[PDB]
Amino acid sequence: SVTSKYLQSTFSKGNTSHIEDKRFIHVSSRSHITPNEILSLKFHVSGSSMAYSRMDGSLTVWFIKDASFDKSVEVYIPDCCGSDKLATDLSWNPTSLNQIAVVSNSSEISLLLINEKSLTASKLRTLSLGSKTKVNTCLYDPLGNWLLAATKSEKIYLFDVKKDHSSVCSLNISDISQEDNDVVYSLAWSNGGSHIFIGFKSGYLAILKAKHGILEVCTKIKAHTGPITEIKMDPWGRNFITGSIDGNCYVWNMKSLCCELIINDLNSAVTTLDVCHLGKILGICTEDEMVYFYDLNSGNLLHSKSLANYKTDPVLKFYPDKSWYIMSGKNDTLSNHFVKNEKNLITY
Amino acid sequence: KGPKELESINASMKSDIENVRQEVSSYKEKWLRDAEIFGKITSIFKEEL
Amino acid sequence: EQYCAPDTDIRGVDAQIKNYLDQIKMARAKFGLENKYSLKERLSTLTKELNHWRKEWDDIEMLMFGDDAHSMKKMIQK
Repeated sequence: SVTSKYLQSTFSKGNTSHIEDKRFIHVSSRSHITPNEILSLKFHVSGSSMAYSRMDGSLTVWFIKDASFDKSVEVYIPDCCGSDKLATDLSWNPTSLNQIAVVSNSSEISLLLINEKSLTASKLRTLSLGSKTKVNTCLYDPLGNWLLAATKSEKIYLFDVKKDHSSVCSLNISDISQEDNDVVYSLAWSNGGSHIFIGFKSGYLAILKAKHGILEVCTKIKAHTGPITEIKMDPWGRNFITGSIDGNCYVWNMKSLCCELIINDLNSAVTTLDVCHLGKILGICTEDEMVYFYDLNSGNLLHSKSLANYKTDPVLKFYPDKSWYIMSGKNDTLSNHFVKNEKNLITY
Repeated sequence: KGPKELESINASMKSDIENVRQEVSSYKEKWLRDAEIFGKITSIFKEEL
Repeated sequence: EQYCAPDTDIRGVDAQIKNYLDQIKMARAKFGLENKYSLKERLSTLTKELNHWRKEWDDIEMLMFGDDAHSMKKMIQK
């Protein structure tokens, strides 16, 4: 019951700060409009940086140095990756401390090294592929050993990041799916780059081996009856969580690959999910503008809330180095959460 | 910090400096060759302009 | 383990413990002092030079791409 009180305190009068971004001051001036979006938001591994990209085209990055974003510098940058094209996915390159990979639904993958002394985001390199190929998702092996780029259909590329991003291998999606017109919806890496978990739209789930740089199909299981939205992994490495649009959220055992626990209070589709860095609490953002916080070990609801028709598409992410979580606010504005006197659950 | 981790990170920094020097020399040679070719081509353009 | 030995005396073993401790401190401090200064300076300088050289190479590649685009421009001219 300690975790329930902790979450309640994290939802209190204080212990909360508004992330002061461009959209925040925009709403402050125009309220005291059509909300663009938040395409994606992804931390650095060491828990001391953050990056995200709205629909306008501008990607913000913060260098966390304070709790309530007091002394946190902010490198705002205009619509990068072209003037017409906007960013859709980014990976933070766990190898170094500054590099970033960004994709813009085009045939060009941009590698930019963000600098913190100035506000200059200088394009370091651009990678290109076949002219028709339209990739939109990039990922980094959590050891910084492989890079993955995926299309909505009929292309999957793996580069070796060590040897100057030499194109290592590729694969046609129709060889992985073997169904009628499947479109990969979400990808994820295993803890320590050894396997790639892919969730198609027709419902299937595939596990590809990427040991020595040669992709191969290990297995395919008919997990869900609708498109798979998100795929997350437990940090301790014992189970991986699958959330779908048919209203189900399962947790699969890693050693044996069989369903072990099911979330049953759900009655709506899932838009995203996330699990804390301690592998203890599981946050589900359903489609009825509502968030839930479940317990991983037992599987019973321990906290609920209600978005109340503010920023229809929400986002949730748990810090990789503290028990804090960034959650969307009212009008596409981010809202930090903490307790200001508890860095981790154990200290509580 | 501990002595084992100290020696480990020292060896890692040494290897990183070595690899960085090697890659920097390689990239410098490549950029020099490409810039030489580009200047050989652009000599006529500069003479015309 | 030499403490609970049958014939050994305590004072000599305590002295050996003192010597071991001093050796550990000395080795750790020497390695740390060597690792910090010179390695940090050299790594920073080499990193800056490598970034500059990679930027120059990317500029040369951009010039080659510009020549390739000028080819298509001259083709459109016809």
